[PDB]
Amino acid sequence: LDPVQKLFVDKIREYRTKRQTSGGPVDAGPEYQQDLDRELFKLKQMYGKADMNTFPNFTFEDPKFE
Amino acid sequence: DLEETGRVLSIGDGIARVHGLRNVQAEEMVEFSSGLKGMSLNLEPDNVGVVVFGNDKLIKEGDIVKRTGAIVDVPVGEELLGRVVDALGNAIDGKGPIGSKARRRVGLKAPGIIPRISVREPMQTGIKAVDSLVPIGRGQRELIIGDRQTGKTSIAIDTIINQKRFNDGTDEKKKLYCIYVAIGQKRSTVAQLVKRLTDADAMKYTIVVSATASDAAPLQYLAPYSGCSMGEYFRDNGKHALIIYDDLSKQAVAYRQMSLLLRRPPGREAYPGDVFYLHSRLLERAAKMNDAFGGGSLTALPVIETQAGDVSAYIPTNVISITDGQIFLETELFYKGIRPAINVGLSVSRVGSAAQTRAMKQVAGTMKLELAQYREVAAFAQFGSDLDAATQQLLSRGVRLTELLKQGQYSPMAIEEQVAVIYAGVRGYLDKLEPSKITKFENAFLSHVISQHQALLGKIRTDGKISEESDAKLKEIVTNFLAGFEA
Amino acid sequence: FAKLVRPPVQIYGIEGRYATALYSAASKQNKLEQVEKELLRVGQILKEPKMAASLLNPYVKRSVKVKSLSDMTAKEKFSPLTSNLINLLAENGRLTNTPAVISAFSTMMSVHRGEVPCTVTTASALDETTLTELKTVLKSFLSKGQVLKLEVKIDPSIMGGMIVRIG
Amino acid sequence: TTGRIVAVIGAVVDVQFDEGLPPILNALEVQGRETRLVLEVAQHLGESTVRTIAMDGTEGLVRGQKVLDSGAPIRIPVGPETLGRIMNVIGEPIDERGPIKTKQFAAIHAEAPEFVEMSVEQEILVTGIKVVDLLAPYAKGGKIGLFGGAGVGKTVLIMELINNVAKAHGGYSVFAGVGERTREGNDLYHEMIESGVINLKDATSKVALVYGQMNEPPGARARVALTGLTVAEYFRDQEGQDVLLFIDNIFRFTQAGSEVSALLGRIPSAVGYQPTLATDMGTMQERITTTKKGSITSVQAIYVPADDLTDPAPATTFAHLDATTVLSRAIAELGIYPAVDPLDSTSRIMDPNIVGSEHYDVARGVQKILQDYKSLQDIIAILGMDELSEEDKLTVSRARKIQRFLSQPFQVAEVFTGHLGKLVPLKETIKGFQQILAGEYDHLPEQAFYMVGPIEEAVAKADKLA
Amino acid sequence: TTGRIVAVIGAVVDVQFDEGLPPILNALEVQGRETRLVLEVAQHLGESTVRTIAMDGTEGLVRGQKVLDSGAPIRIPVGPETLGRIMNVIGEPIDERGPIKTKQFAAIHAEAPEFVEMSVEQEILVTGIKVVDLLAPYAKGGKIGLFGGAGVGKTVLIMELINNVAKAHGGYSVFAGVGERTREGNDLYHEMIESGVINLKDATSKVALVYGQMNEPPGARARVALTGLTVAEYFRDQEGQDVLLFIDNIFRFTQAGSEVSALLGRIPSAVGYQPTLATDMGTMQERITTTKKGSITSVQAIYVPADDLTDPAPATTFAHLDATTVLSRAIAELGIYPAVDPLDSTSRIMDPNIVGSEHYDVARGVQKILQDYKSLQDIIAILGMDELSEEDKLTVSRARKIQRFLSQPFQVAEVFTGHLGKLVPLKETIKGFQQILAGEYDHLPEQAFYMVGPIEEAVAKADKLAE
Amino acid sequence: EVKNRLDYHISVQNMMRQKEQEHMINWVEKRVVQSISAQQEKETIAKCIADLKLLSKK
Repeated sequence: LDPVQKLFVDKIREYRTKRQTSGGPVDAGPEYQQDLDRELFKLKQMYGKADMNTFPNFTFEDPKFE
Repeated sequence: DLEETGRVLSIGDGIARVHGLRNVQAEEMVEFSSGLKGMSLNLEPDNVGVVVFGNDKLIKEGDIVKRTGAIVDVPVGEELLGRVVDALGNAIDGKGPIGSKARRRVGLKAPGIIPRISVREPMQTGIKAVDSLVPIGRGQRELIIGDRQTGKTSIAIDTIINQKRFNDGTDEKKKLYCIYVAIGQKRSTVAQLVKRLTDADAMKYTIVVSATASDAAPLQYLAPYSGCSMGEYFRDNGKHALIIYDDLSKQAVAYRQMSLLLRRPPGREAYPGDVFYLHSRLLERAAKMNDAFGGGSLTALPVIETQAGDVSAYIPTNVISITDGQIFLETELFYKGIRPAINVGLSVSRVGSAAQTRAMKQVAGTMKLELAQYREVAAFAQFGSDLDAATQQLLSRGVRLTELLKQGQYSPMAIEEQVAVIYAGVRGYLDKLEPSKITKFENAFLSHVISQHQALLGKIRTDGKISEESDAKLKEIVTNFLAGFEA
Repeated sequence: FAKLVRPPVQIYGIEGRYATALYSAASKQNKLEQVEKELLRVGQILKEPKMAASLLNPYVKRSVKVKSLSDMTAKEKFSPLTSNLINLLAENGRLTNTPAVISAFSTMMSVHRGEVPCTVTTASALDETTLTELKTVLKSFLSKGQVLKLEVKIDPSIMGGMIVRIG
Repeated sequence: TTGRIVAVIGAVVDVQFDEGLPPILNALEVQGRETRLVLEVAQHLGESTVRTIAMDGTEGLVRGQKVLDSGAPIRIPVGPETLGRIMNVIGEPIDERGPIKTKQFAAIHAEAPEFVEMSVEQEILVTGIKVVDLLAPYAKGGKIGLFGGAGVGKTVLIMELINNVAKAHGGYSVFAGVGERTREGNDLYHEMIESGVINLKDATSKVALVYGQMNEPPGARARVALTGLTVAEYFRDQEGQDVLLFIDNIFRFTQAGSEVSALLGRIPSAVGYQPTLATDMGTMQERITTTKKGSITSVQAIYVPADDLTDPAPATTFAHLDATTVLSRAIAELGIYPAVDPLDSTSRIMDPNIVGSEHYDVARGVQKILQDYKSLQDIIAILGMDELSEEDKLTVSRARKIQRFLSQPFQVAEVFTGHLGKLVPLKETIKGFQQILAGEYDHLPEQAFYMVGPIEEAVAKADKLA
Repeated sequence: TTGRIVAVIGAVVDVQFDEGLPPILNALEVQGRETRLVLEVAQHLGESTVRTIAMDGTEGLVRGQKVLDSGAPIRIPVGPETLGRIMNVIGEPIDERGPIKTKQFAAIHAEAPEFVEMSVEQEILVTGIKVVDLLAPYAKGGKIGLFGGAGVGKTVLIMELINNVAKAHGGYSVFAGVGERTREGNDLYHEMIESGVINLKDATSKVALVYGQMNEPPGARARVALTGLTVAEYFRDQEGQDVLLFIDNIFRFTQAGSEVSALLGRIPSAVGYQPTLATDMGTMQERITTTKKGSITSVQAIYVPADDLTDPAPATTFAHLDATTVLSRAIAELGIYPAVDPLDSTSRIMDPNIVGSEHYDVARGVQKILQDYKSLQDIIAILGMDELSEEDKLTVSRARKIQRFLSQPFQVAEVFTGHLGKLVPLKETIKGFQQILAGEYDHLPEQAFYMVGPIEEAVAKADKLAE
Repeated sequence: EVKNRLDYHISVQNMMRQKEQEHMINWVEKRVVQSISAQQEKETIAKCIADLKLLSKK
């Protein structure tokens, strides 16, 4: 609506509804989710697969003085 | 509302015959309904032949043509130093939009004589070969010429990297703000490129005006003018600018095409004639200014990629005659692996001496000439058979020196390094060595000085120039170093 | 030759290159209005085929088409220079084109001083407006009609789309 | 909405659509079309008339005839169900195997993706052909243009590429027969079937074939490329794909455009060539990429127009080429399938700064050596190897091993190679030649390297002899 | 009379005059464009509309705008105060020192002076530079076109001439920097300024500069030509003067004409040209002359597109000339400056009479040897040597010495050359080559002959080049 | 080796928020719009600003 901020309201209460759903704003739904699932997985492909919610730890060694 | 609006009288071919808005201020970029701007080039009475920014697929006819009421300007500022924009100075970087929100008519002209000031400048490329043999001063329009990213493009980088030293130095003249007008250069090409420049972080003092291999033709076309407007800002605001137009070959193409589609002919080579004016108008605005302009510069590096070395090629002839020289690069040499690859015979600064750096000149000035002969006997003489030692040497030496003008891409230099390695050859030290070892020598030679003769470098740097003394120190370096360098 | 005279609207010429003749011609001699009405008349006096459709029929000899279509008939009271211009559009085949000249014309003594701004719905409605003063508002009030979403819409009139248009 | 035929001057069908003029690129299906004749809005000429293009044939263009806006560009199947299937331009079984259905259909105008949206930084698609990767590094999302000797098992090779790549890599394939010989595609059809690269049994082939052969009108022939693209983007992004896009033969694109231009009241610039040549080209080229997800890598059969490449068109093309392929009879003659002459298998983006230096160098050594050996082919042609020393013998021999070693047998043309083919990962590949360079296998049989994919099988093979 | 701009399609400005059209060519002042927008009536398009031409550009124009006839064609300041100044078309101070305050005004038009009012047959103006005079001697008051690809030291060369000659010359000169790089003009300016010949203390100089740079909108470039003419004419006849008229570049002029030709709604031509090229030129070139009242030796620099001469425009050009300097791109390309193709740079004006036969002959032998010599050059080029004639060898070499002997470096521009090698007064010139004809020199070097001056010194250099 | 581990999360929360934004936004806009005209006062706010054109652009 064009007391223009009412079009922000027009949007905004549907943000209010959506964010005042769950996930914050959802209704994006499973189709979004398969899309996510690929790129979120695909990310891991570039990027390695382990402690993306914990700390990775590492190791230190030598072959020989060739 | 639609208060004063006009209807697209006709559309086809991205040429919008526009009915109405009639009293359009000339070369107003107007806005159509479609978001799209066009600029109302052609005032026919009954309509406006409108060059369309964006493209005709979108379009539907009778559509509202709104004045934008604005004459083509492009944003100007400096926050673009640190940015990639499209030609309209709108981002494409996707960082959100540039802080540069000033706009400036691209409709501007090249200053007069009195405003201008001649060169006496050096302008350092960090490409030894270049600053030496095609010595560069600031303000200059000069043709970069070479054949299909034959490292052509590479060159621009090394220079830019060299300007790093200035913008990362504090230069009050050498602080060359790079404006990279990317013409036609595919998104990949650019994307790629940019990625590097940013890495070269040179992007910070750098505008990238971007017409990739996606643009509406006027856009590609426009891009330089955009750049043109901006660089003069620096120039005139004392700041010292560098614009790379890469390349006008495509721009022109678009432009001719634009004419042609406008069912306006061309002339020669299918190209319209005042494309000469195009480049002139574009390029004359790159200049070396008087002090009123803060003295500054817009140094123009147009790039034309020869097509098959062809330059007689009207438009190349044009550009050549505008440029105060060309750097033709010997592409086969490039391909021989020779990077730089130069066709130095075909690389000229008619100028010569106003554009050089004394440090270098002291070894290089002299060298250039001497090389003139080496090269001369590289070509002149040509058999199996030997001449005399002098010349044989010149060839050998020359050949060594040839390595020296190479520079594995993306590795420019500050003046002393260049001079340094050069001293080694000029002054006889590495006639001796071989190319295989030249390259090696240099590496070593640099680490040697890097470590040690930092003093000397210090000096050379200081004077901006050589001293016999420094030389004497050098003399020692080379000899000794040379000895270290093998054994 | 003559010198330029053009009633308010005025026009662009071109299928009105004639109009403009009479935008100087009618105008001059100031049977401006005589003809102004003539034209109106003509419009439907025209509109039915006959000795007109005659032209279409290529094979009817323009020569005598004028002497039939305009001899008995289009001079029925359309004559001054009016039959002669008929007989000109006639020659110059601008007869099928004539409506548009009227269109063009007719914004002429009245509508000559028309009303333009492009304005939502049944937009302007060629009248008269005096640019120094507002005239706008008035009009709007008069009505509480038109169609404005179907007819010109809240996107123009007030951007329904724009909020979409930013993203 | 409806159109009228208002003018036919050929397939420039002047249609007056009078219920507005839907934006240019909109597909209309003309009503009264037995022969479902799609017109694409090209210009809104005004008069509620558009100039439109038949992408189809005509007649019975009884004037005023009714034309229907599809409200969109031409919509064509997108979705995976195209694989194994041959559709015409207008997305319809010319496999003649009933519906080439998909799930989603797409209006086929869809152009030039944003520079940021790419992973702006692209990466070799591994072919596995030693020579291939080696000499012309093939980029995911890239355009590689295939210049090449005729019928030399261009196709054979290609089929094999599908096998190694579209199989071994996640590579899918699109074959766009643009203006191709329907017949050769027929032949090919059978070949593909035969090769098994296409399969019917299951249509779970890697390739959807799209043909918009000589039979098409230019607009159609021209346009079969966007269509093909439209799918390939579908797979690319959506199926995340590394799509292999065989666009066969791009020349036919150029040709199609160029033709129309004139008529199209467009100056078809130099050489006749459509003034937009580049733009056509560009807009199209920008659709060929590793985006983020997926790459549309364009495997471009490139007819060498007038064998001329300064040839403005090719000049343009150069811009579009990251890696350039000329397939070579010279090589072929040597029985070497690959028939690749490698000197014409480059990527402009060669460098050690770029194509990095072992590869490059080994290669440098290789091009050089082989050539040098070739210099010796002239030299030896006179002097004989007897008059050359072992480094020459060596080089010759190595060159020769290498020579053979580029030969990799073929499952397909067991007729050319003599047998079933292989696959060769790069590390092994370069290593392979590097190894030959180390001269390791003495000059234990070199004919061993013939038609062996990996270098080892030859080393082993040298032994079975020795 | 007034018009309103009705159509602007570029700087082709269509003005519909709403009343009286003054004849074609009237310079109009646009009512509004303070960006002193002279429109020159070009056509009476009909129905009181004219096609007029903006000299200028256009952005910002409202389609509408009122134009008021300046009531004449261009009036320009004339007289001597234009000497030592940069004038544009309108004689504005691009000196940028304020006006070029004259008495006299001018229509920049001027026409061809009567044939009888001309001088009928002129007399040689020697050209100093050995090669040059020798092969192309000029006429005092002559029109010389210097075909040459611009900017190859082409331009340098002209300057050098100016240096030698224009310096050597007294009278006055008119310099037109048309279409050339403003940058070079800037330097040049300062150089003249510097020279003080561009007197920094005379409004005059001895030389007037007129500029119609590339970056300009065409009309300006185009028309500066008439302007420059008007002035020089002014000086020639009025000041009775031996004017030197330097033009760089008529090529850009011609080009300017051609460019418009289309836009002018006319057909362009072959190659796009102005099809009126000839009339334009004929009339123009005939505006040029050396009458009795003075003489204008006009040295007209000619950029030759892609050096194509064949290229109709140059084909035409030739008519206008009576001395052509055809520069060989190849020779230039050999670095060899002199770079000319002199069997293409011509004057029939060389004479056994006028130039005396010695010179003349010496030249004829030269022209000859060389002319033969090229012919082979190619054959032999690939067709190597000897199973041949070595007398030919002698000529070849000799030709080469001579070749080199034509060369003189750019004396002044040590910046470009670093080299000096002087000018050769004519007898010494004749002598020089004649001596080579005497071939004594021949056991000697070759580059001795290269980039020098007096054959004596060259000889000296020969010896010296012989270590 | 650590960094990759944090950055997924960020980069996903960035992409996720856009995908909530566009889907919220699209669904949001596609639901509510229509009731706007039954405010005739969305053409009265056109008339209002239009009377402050119509006085206040003269």
